[PDB]
Amino acid sequence: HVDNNIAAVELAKAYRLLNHGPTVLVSARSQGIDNVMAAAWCCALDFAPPKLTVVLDKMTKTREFIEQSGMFVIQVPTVAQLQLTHRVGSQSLADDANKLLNCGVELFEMAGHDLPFVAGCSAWLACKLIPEPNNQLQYDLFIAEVIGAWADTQVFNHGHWHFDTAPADKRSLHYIAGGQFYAIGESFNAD
Amino acid sequence: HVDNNIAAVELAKAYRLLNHGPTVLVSARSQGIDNVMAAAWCCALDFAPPKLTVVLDKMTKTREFIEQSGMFVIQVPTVAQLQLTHRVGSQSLADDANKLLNCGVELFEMAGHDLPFVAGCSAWLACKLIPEPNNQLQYDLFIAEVIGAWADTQVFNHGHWHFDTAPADKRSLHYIAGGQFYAIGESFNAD
Ligand SMILES: Cc1cc2nc3c(=O)[nH]c(=O)nc-3n(C[C@H](O)[C@H](O)[C@H](O)COP(=O)(O)O)c2cc1C
Ligand SMILES: Cc1cc2nc3c(=O)[nH]c(=O)nc-3n(C[C@H](O)[C@H](O)[C@H](O)COP(=O)(O)O)c2cc1C
Repeated sequence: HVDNNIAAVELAKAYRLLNHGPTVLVSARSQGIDNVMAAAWCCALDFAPPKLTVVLDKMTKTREFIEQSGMFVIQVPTVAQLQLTHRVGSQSLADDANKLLNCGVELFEMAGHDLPFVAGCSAWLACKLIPEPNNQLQYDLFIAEVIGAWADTQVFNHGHWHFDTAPADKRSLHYIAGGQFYAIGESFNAD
Repeated sequence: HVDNNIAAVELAKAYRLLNHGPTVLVSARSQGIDNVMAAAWCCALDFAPPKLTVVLDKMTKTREFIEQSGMFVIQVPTVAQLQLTHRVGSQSLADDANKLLNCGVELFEMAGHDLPFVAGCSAWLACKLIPEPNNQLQYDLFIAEVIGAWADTQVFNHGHWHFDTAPADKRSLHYIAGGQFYAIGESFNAD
């Protein structure tokens, strides 16, 4: 089928892209080299202007890139990207310069940012690091302002997710352990 | 049916209780008064010893209790607790001393802690605040060590979730906005 239709997400609603707690892909660029890893420990931090947290282990090449550039992208992978997600979270760029081609990661650029975005995801958030030395050293905890947000309109539009009507393979992934994840499920509305 | 069977969760696996990013209930006690609120912005922070983050707005009575006592419980509500979850997140104890009875919250105590635990949840994590003045003031961001963890063995046992085999109403809730949540869904295993 046709290319996914990407639309901007009003910045004040960007937090909704992560509210259900999906496992994400973290991408970054440093000195012209791109990288992508998996992160379960990424959480919204504020609404307006949007902010988020992400925990990045000291062993990761992606953390190094973020420390050097101060910018990254958080993006929401799909069930179709199950293998990609696990692979980028099981291999380090430090061990193979061809990580991205090995993991099946296709990158693109968007909105004049000097950043890599992962093709096939449901949503993307461009992030500017707010440096916090103590948090980063003591807790591996990084805070960023979300400066731009976009999503595939078949699965997120007008400020809401539509997993129930979108193709099943666009559901978000929610990691537990090993190679095991849960896809997001059924919609419920409180009275 | 029978009472849920509660077992301790090995502390080194406690992070798995939150890995899929559920919306949680935050409970706390101060000067003998208990409170419960809803928090979507709660995320694992470390594995061993376990730690977590939670974002608590300055307007919340629960935040006050946490600041005063330095202790709280993070617990994972179920689809059966859809109304309870939305209600405790839509009403403040500051406005009605009877919040808990209004919201249908049944509390219990566990493992000699001076803490309130919410009956009917799938999992509970006892937390000790690690005070971080700047994070708490600037970002409403609270860090805690997880000192104890337990779960309903029908839905989490031997370090793994079993949503696929447990009753559907024990699935976790993943908030988006308004009264709308998604339940956790189908299990997937990477190759
Ligand atoms: C599903 C999944 C979730 C993960 N979550 C995190 C996380 O939240 N933080 C982190 O530092 N590493 C996490 N990891 C591990 C990194 O993705 C992994 O170490 C990766 O190989 C780092 O790649 P890099 O060194 O090329 O940056 C996760 C891995 C997987 C498979
Ligand atoms: C589903 C849901 C998720 C929520 N997430 C958060 C959160 O992460 N942090 C926060 O401070 N408030 C959050 N809220 C709002 C609080 O739960 C709400 O302000 C509550 O009434 C506070 O109660 P209290 O003042 O009695 O402590 C959420 C509400 C709902 C319904």
